[PDB]
Amino acid sequence: RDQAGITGTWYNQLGSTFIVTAGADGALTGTYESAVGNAESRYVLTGRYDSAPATDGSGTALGWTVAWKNNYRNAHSATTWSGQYVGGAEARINTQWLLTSGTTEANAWKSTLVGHDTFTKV
Amino acid sequence: RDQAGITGTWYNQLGSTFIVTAGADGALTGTYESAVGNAESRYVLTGRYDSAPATDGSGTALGWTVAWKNNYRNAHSATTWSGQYVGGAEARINTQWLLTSGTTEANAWKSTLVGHDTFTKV
Amino acid sequence: RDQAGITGTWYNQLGSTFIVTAGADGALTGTYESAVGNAESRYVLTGRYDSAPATDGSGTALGWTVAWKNNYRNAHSATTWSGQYVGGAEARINTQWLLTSGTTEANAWKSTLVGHDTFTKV
Amino acid sequence: RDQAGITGTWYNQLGSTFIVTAGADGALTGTYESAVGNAESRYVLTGRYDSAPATDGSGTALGWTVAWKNNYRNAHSATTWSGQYVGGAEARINTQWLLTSGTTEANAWKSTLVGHDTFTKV
Ligand SMILES: O=C1N[C@H]2[C@H](CS[C@H]2CCCCNC(=O)c2ccc3c(c2)C(=O)c2ccccc2C3=O)N1
Ligand SMILES: O=C1N[C@H]2[C@H](CS[C@H]2CCCCNC(=O)c2ccc3c(c2)C(=O)c2ccccc2C3=O)N1
Ligand SMILES: O=C1N[C@H]2[C@H](CS[C@H]2CCCCNC(=O)c2ccc3c(c2)C(=O)c2ccccc2C3=O)N1
Ligand SMILES: O=C1N[C@H]2[C@H](CS[C@H]2CCCCNC(=O)c2ccc3c(c2)C(=O)c2ccccc2C3=O)N1
Repeated sequence: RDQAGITGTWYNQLGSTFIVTAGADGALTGTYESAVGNAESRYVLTGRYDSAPATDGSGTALGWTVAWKNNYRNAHSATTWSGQYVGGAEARINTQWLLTSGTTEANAWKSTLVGHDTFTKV
Repeated sequence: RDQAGITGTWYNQLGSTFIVTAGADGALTGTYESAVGNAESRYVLTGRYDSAPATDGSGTALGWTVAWKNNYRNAHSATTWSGQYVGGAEARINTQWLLTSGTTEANAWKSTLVGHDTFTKV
Repeated sequence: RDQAGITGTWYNQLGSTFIVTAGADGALTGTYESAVGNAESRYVLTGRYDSAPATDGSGTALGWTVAWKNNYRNAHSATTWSGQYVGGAEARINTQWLLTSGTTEANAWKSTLVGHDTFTKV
Repeated sequence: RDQAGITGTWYNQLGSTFIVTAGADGALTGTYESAVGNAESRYVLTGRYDSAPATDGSGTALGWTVAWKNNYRNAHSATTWSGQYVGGAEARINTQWLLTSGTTEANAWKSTLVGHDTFTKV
């Protein structure tokens, strides 16, 4: 599997830092530090990955969540990243993400941002 | 907070069943059973929620992930749901989701489905 | 085809009004009036639809765009709706949408909202 | 405005070709040729852009639609791209997109792909 390939420190195009441990069972646990937004220091993350991916050259599906509350700040929001790990000399995690803020019902139509992050080991 | 409001069994518009425990610290843990797709029985989920939401009538941001591997099937894919819990007499979890499949690099452009699920307690 | 089924006035869950003419060639032209956001009166829309859909009970794919500039306001943003028309006694257009604002490069990560609108004829 | 900056031929990361004319009034018209998918030759596109963007360094919001029917093929689907044009020496159009296929109601949950394309003039 890709437990060893996924475990470690990853960096996205914004300079954010994603530190993760992949468990043998499919668990992802770690911390996230965003270079942008209403965020400071590390936030807990948890997620899941496919611990027995296909053997045909396909990537490894995974996802995780951060709720943007820690001991320093609370942005009343959560981001989920959904994507796939691609191994090899220039390994990457290619993701799309959804960032939902708590809103009133009147403002729920503008609650959710969407974007895409690519994580590398360098 | 909404630990007690979120903890329990939820059902979406497709007939899927979302069983979750909210921890005092922001953790979400539980199981998901999809009424649709290449899925059978329960799958592990994990996520996060805002354990100290705003007090102005806003919803409570949260997200979770399921990797679609269990002891029965492996769809080589993962879904993340990002959304907000809205309390009250007809409590709901309103979500948008991203479902990424592991793909070859040539097919990565068609790796990710997007949709929206509303969960109720009934 | 669904030229006659799509042409006319549609209303979404927010109270917005979508007035459209479907051309024999796949064109969509009309106006949109949003019940929410930094918007007033009607805005031009244009789009495309599948003018020869499948005959197996599938919906009819379509999409359109509004740039949120008219003679009254300019929100420096554009929404695209992507979805499908479903005919019958309770015809609907089920959509997902992406609303991008012009931003500086530093803020591009938070440029795009995502949501979902359902349009009915009533 | 950016009528002259947007008008012309653009290429994305997949090798697709986007040929567009921007009108003084906010119109986008042209053709799209996809390097991937169930697509051959050129397809009509139409969209809208902000013809009076902010002057603070922000990008120019725009969107367009392609229904994937032409004289050669019909994929019973439509893509909308929502994004912003960024001018300068290395001008770009940064987009996110939604690709909806016509589906039966039972399959509507898996009707829509999401992705991101960056277009350059080179
Ligand atoms: O590494 C990274 N960093 C970024 C990406 C995805 S997570 C993100 C880092 C997130 C850090 C905590 N939230 C914020 O600061 C934040 C700032 C502004 C907005 C929101 C959140 C938000 O919810 C929102 C929702 C709906 C309409 C508008 C808005 C906003 O205007 N990748
Ligand atoms: O309760 C629920 N159930 C559903 C929603 C969101 S999770 C979903 C249940 C998911 C169950 C496991 N996956 C599947 O069966 C599955 C079936 C078909 C496709 C995919 C996955 C997929 O990745 C995909 C990605 C890119 C292009 C096309 C495709 C597919 O054509 N809410
Ligand atoms: O009928 C409808 N009405 C609505 C939906 C989809 S179109 C929408 C109506 C749109 C009317 C013109 N824009 C706005 O007022 C507007 C207001 C607030 C925001 C934005 C735009 C925006 O871009 C944005 C982008 C990124 C981060 C945060 C933000 C915002 O906070 N369906
Ligand atoms: O330049 C480009 N090219 C690409 C991107 C965005 S447009 C795209 C080019 C599109 C060309 C016409 N459609 C296709 O061939 C096509 C192929 C496979 C699928 C679909 C469409 C689809 O709807 C879909 C929807 C829901 C679940 C699964 C599926 C598919 O598995 N940028």
